[PDB]
Amino acid sequence: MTDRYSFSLTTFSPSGKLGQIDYALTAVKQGVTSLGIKATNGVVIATEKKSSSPLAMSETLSKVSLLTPDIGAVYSGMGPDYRVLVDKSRKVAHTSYKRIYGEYPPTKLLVSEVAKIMQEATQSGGVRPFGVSLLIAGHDEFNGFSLYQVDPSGSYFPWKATAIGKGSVAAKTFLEKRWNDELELEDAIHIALLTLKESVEGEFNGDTIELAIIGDENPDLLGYTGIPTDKGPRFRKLTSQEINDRLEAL
Amino acid sequence: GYDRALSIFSPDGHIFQVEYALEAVKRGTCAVGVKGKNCVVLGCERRSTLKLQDTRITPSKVSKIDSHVVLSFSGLNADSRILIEKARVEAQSHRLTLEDPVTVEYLTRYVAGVQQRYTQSGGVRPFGVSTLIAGFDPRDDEPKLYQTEPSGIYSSWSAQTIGRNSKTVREFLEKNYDRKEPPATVEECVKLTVRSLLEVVQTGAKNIEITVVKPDSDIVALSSEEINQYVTQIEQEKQE
Amino acid sequence: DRGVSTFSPEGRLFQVEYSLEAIKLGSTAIGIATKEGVVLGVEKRATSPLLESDSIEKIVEIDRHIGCAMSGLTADARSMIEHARTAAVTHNLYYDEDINVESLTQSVCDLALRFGELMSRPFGVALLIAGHDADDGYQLFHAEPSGTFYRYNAKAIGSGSEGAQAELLNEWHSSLTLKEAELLVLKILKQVMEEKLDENNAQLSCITKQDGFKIYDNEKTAELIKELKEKEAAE
Amino acid sequence: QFNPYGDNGGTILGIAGEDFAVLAGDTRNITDYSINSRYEPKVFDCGDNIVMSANGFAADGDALVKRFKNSVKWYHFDHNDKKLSINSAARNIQHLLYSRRFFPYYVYNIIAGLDEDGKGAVYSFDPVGSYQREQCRAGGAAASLIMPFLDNQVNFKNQYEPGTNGKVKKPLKYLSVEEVIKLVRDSFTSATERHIQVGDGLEILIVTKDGVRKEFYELKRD
Amino acid sequence: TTTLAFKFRHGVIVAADSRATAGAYIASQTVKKVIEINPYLLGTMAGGAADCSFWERLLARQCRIYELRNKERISVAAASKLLANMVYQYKGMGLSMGTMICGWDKRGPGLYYVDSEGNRISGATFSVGSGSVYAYGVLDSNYKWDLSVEDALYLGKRSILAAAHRDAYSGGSVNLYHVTEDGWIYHGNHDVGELFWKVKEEEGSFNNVIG
Amino acid sequence: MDIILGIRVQDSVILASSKAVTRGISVLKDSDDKTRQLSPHTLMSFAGEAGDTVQFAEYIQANIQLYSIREDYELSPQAVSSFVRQELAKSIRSRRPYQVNVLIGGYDKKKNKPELYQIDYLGTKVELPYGAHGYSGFYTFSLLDHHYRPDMTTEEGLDLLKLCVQELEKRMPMDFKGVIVKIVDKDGIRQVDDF
Amino acid sequence: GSRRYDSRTTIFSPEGRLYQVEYALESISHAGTAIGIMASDGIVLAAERKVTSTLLEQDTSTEKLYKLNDKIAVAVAGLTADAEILINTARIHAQNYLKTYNEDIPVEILVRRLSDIKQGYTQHGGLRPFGVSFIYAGYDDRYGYQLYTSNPSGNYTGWKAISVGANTSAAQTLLQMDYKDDMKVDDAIELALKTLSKTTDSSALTYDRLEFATIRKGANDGEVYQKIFKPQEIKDILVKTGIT
Amino acid sequence: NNYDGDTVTFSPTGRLFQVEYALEAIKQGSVTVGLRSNTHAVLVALKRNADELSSYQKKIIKCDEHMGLSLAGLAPDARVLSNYLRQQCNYSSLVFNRKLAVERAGHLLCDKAQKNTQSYGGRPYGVGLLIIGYDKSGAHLLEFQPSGNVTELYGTAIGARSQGAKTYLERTLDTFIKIDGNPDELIKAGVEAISQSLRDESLTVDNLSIAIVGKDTPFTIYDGEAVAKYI
Ligand SMILES: *[C@@](C)(CO)[C@](*)(O)[C@H](CC(C)C)NC(=O)[C@H](Cc1ccccc1)NC(=O)[C@H](CC(C)C)NC(=O)[C@H](CCc1ccccc1)NC(=O)CN1CCOCC1
Ligand SMILES: [Mg+2]
Repeated sequence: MTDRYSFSLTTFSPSGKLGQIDYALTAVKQGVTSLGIKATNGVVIATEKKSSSPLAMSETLSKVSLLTPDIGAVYSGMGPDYRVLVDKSRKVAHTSYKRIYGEYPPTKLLVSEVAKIMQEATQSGGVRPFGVSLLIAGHDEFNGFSLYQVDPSGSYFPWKATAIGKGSVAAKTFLEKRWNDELELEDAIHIALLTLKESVEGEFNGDTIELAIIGDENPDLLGYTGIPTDKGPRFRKLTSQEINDRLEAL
Repeated sequence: GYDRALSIFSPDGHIFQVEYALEAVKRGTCAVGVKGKNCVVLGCERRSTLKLQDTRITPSKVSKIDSHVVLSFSGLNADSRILIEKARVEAQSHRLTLEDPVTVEYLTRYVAGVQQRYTQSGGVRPFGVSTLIAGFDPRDDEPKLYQTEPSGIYSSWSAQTIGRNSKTVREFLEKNYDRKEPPATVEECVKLTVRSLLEVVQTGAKNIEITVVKPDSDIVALSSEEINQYVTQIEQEKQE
Repeated sequence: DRGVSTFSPEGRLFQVEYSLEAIKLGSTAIGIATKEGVVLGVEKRATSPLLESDSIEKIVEIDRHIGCAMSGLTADARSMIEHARTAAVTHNLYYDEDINVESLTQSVCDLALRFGELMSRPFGVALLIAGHDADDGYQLFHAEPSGTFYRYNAKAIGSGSEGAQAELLNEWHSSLTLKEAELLVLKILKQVMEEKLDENNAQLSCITKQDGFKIYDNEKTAELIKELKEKEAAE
Repeated sequence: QFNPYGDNGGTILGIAGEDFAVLAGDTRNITDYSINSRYEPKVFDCGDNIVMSANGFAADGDALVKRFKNSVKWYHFDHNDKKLSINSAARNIQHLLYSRRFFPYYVYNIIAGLDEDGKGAVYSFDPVGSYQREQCRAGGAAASLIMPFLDNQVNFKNQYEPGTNGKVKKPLKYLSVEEVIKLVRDSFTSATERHIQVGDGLEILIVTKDGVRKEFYELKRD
Repeated sequence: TTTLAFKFRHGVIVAADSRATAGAYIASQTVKKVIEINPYLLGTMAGGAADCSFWERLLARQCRIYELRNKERISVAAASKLLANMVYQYKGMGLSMGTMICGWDKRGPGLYYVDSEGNRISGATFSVGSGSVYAYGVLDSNYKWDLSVEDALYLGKRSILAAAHRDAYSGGSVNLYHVTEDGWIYHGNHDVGELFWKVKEEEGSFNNVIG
Repeated sequence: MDIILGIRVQDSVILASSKAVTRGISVLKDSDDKTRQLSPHTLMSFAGEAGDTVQFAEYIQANIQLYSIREDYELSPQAVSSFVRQELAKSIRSRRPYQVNVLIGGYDKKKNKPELYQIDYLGTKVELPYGAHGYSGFYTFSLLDHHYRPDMTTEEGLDLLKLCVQELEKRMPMDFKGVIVKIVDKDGIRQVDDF
Repeated sequence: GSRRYDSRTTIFSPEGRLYQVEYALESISHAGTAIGIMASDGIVLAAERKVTSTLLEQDTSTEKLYKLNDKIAVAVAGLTADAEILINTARIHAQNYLKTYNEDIPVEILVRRLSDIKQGYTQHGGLRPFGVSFIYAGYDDRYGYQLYTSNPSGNYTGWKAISVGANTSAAQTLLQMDYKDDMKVDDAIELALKTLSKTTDSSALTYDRLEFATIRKGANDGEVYQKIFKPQEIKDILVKTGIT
Repeated sequence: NNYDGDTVTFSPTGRLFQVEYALEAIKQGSVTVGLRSNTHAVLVALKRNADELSSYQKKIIKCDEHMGLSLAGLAPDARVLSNYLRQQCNYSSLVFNRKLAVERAGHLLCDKAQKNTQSYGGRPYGVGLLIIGYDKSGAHLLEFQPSGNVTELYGTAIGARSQGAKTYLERTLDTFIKIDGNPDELIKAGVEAISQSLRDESLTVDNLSIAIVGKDTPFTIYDGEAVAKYI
């Protein structure tokens, strides 16, 4: 046995292209649409819960994931790749930061660590790149609210608002017209639901849409009282009912 | 670990990777070595395709391995740094364990051995570098000039050149260099080295580097003006 | 591509057979064994007149009682010589005696097939290992990159090998003197060499019980060349 | 605390002649004040006309002999059935001993045979490989009892020629095998009287060009 | 043990006793404490017989491979340093060696003291062993540079005798060596028993002893 | 080894080191130089357990000489002293620590100032006008505290050093066989052949 | 076995070139142009962001100009993810040097170290090289202000003015024309922006498509200051030089 | 064809070509014969030279006092396998004070060769061996193929033209098996057997190599004037 693939599977072609990264980006293009919008007092991330079968319980499959109490993530592309990246991202937030500094990492540095993991899958021996693009929304004390995109290459960019996957080109155009620097969080949620309706074919309700926010601190979700400085997680996943309420005022 | 055999024999008994490494040397800038009666001179070509260069900080072509030995090269520049570092480490290791500085022959044998090792080790390619190693042994006044190449073979030379258009300058040296009476002085040795490079270089401005090594760790690099005076005198005699 | 340790349909290792082709391109080396000693001679083959020929070292001492000549990719021989010298001296450490020529040769040949995917390829050099010991007397061995070694009364390796071997077939007899063997190596080298044989482009050496392994001076070889010319002109 | 060493007693003796050599040793094996065996061989024919005896801590002695016998076997395989000379064996044994410089073989060791000129040879080893060719050597429990006797009766030490009064020494005349075996038996009979770990039996191995011969003599069993 | 060596005009003298001890018991009296590394290099032994023998024999093999690769006999300084670095690896582990590396090379006669503690010293006069302290008295008092070979050989011999007499763990016989630029020369084995009486009569020394 | 002293004056650094090497009850040598030139304007004296001292000094020497060749530039005495300290601080938590104390005397050609650093086997570094290792400072510091000025000449520094050595020779029970003295200044390193 | 699928990233071509290094350089030629200009009283680093969007958060964005320490900075051309791997290694090397010698690392030593890492990927390991070219701008007390470049081959050279990435041929010609030795920082700032403005593939050169930085002794007395320009500050210098 | 690049690849008909190519190297090798009675076992080997100046390559190797083999094919591979046998015979003696059974020696060689046929990177052994020995169950003869297959036989032959000697032994089976307590007659039958594989060349003094082991006979090799008796 032994892993005898100690050589790179991603290499430069004569034209300068890294083929496997391009092909990974093509897989991301085929994936279901997801988006993110940044407001003055929050960030929203959203996607469609594309259920593979009606017998399948789509509540058990979480496309939007908590990484830290103040950082959340959503993806487009290959689901299994995303699931393992979330596991690694959650762990690296502890091992490379929280266990050292005693606090959760700021958004940009956690993004930097995830990016590194994805870059290594693009150069290390005997592996293919991750077939996902991530959208990571988060908050921290000194940088405020922020939204980042991470690609299969490991490259990451900060966005005011953006979209990835199936109908990203049309969705990004829609967001350019609606976005301004004075948006409140509720306005951003409203715009997110409008943008996402264009890329969805079938049912459009709280059960087929997954949406989460980075906003105010939630002391009711903390689970304990007694420490003034601990005020609760800023990440919150909107319920099926909470989504439907905002679809009536749509 | 990556164990792949990159340097292997072909049906006609050739190791192509080693032979392709010699092609990288052929592409490299010209380097020349000439030993006089009491000195050795190392000449090096600088391609003038690169101007706006900062000549203060740009890596010089001739490298000191120890206070009494120098090394110039032709081929891949990045590869040469690895050999030079290894040679420098070995030079200090020899002083440390044997309480004498390396002989020029010993240092050459080490560098050549490193080059050979990279022609039959798994997962590595040969060095695309040929070197000219020159200097004087400790407490000796006999000039030493050696050459190495990617295959790992080495040998001593009265005068030798490597790199691009080395065929032309070797032709010049073969008819101009007399073994019975070598360049008696430093001037004659430098003049012959500059003359040989002028067959290939193009302009005699900032394209020629000269480094003179004398006995007892006396090593100095000539400046642009000093070299330019040689270039002037050579062509003025040529107009006849 | 294909494995480095692959057999051909004829039952030969591709790489070993290809390394033998590299040895055919090498400079000529000849060895002759007599009851008075073993003689080793080589073609230096300088690529240019500016190359100082005395730095070309194709004949090498392994121990006082064992010498060695090489042909092929000579850079590959350095680690083999190093191993041989270590093996010879190590045996002297463990057993307080000289090592048998055959045992030394066997130790060198054990390295040969240590290649795969250890070193990445076989050696591209053949060795003539000559020496003397108390048990089997004066001996000459031919060590190949296949791991095989044959003992020889006389042997030539390199570019002019098959032409030289046919000449050694006729000339060798069991009563050869050392002086006769010296002239015989010079004769056959002069025959297969491209350039004209002299003291600067050819080198002689021998191994005797009394004096041990010796590389001949250029002044000493020059006289043997002059002695050869006169005896050929004598008839 | 576990003590990996022990003392099994025993005493050995090697004497070199002009064209022969003997290696003798008692056959008694002991721990403390108990007898384990009255006949437990301690001197072995190791091949190539070499005899060997290593003991003190029996387990380490058995291992060393076993390893040297193995070394002889592999010397033949690797060097075309060449005969291992006594001087080559001695040097080989040094390296077997020093390989455990930091967990020594707790033994006295002596080998005997013939040198390459056919003359008798005896080599002596300390536990970590310091070896010496000698004419006469005793090792083990009663070594200090025997050696002074051999200095006197083999090398004629402190013996001068009558009439001269200390001016001229007794000349070093060689000894015969029969004369040597007498000194051996007298040495071990004397050692048996005054040393409690020596007794029961005496086994002698004689080495000539013809081969290796054995002789056995009883000793006191108290 | 008692061993000594000293540089002088005509090379270097090396002398040593031959006694080996195991407590109060004299195990041997025929030990060669001078090892011939090469025709131009000698090594002395003091302390652990096994240790000194093994490491100096292993050094002689290092010095030989040096000659093969370099076509040049090793220097006294390089040889002494190879030993020193070898024993330094096992420092604190229990090694017991007190050696002198004597020879003639390009810089002329050379003499280095090397021990298991880590010392490596160049010097014109050394003496190591339990009886060294007695030998130093005779050396220091009679040592010149302009000493004849005959007188130098006697000095080294007389110095060992002084130590062999007083030191209980020194004696047996004296081994002499003289190292020239043409190599070392063995100058015999001299029984102390016979040598003592001879020196007493010819020199007049040891008046306190009766004979 | 025994006594190593150092004094930084106006334009130079002076290092005085004992000559004796001792094995038990016997003086093996009386002319030992307990110093290595690390670079043309940096000198290091040393003292500690046998073997460790020379092995460490020569190891440092090799590293600084390697740096000099690689960069064609001489490291500042401060940079060298920091390198040495790290090697000793690394050593002290190793399986078998180097038992060595050093003084580093150098002339910084950039600042045109002499500099003296004292470093013990633990990796404890201190820059000083004068310093000593072992039992040396116990006898000498009172004289240095009294007589030392920072504007002293090299000749005045040597006279004060003679006074320090005279006190050592009077009150120390051990005979250290005098000292080898070396001066480090702008022109390099030299030995005072008469002291 | 696995041999079947090995691309063999570290081999010579018959012409004596390294395939992957050459193809990596081809990749870098499509990256945004980065320019470095060295003056007597400072260094300028200018670089063009690649086809941005209006929704990109520029003030918190960094894809071209990175800080290695207080004295040294780099401009990037190629794969950003690959560059960040190397940048973090260089930051660690600079701190190791500072811890060892208690002095800031000389510029060349840092450059040589990174270039040696790049070289290693071309000679052993069987991995693809880093698709990155750097422009190093830095200062130390030996050589003063220095500009270097390194590429995937691991080869590095010193410069007075240099460009990497797209349109370097055109850019280098323009720099060679207008550059002079007695030039100052303010003049060098103008030269860098003018060169980008002429070589750019975009319709017009604006503040949102640029990253800019200077290394000046224009810090209070004998010391060096790094200035990574803000979006508003790039907008002002574009008006000052007369481009917008 | 497409399935002979390495040892780890079966062909569509279930064949291992690299093993078959290794088997081919044996057929190119010089002839060697093995046969036994109830008391003794004999090896006879035709040695091969490079030319008239060269020596004749040795074919027979001793493994222990009671066991040894003859080779045909790559000689270095025989040195590796015989060295392994020497160690295994030796392990049995040192640990169990037991002479290694010839049948068990065959099982060990089989398993060592097999590992080289199932793993990537390595290669099969390119040599065939004839092992003879005398143990607690009497005389034995084994044939080793580098495919891994080991076979106990009354007699056999391997190498070039080995079919001639193998046919002779198949006829003589009933005769030579009964040659008990007569070493010279058993060798005669072996020398007569190997003679059936000769063409052009004949058995000379430095050409022939014989080895024998038996009840009160340690494994000994005969070369030179020691085999002139049987010519
Ligand atoms: C003078 C004579 C003494 O100082 C010299 O220094 C000589 C130098 C010569 C021999 C090269 N040194 C000795 O004689 C030396 C003194 C000594 C002893 C032990 C350790 C260090 C130094 N003696 C030996 O080395 C003897 C030599 C024998 C008698 C031939 N060897 C022993 O005593 C051995 C070695 C033991 C040993 C060393 C290191 C690790 C483990 C073991 N020991 C024994 O034989 C056991 N000994 C037998 C006597 O009863 C007590 C146990
Ligand atoms: Mg009793």
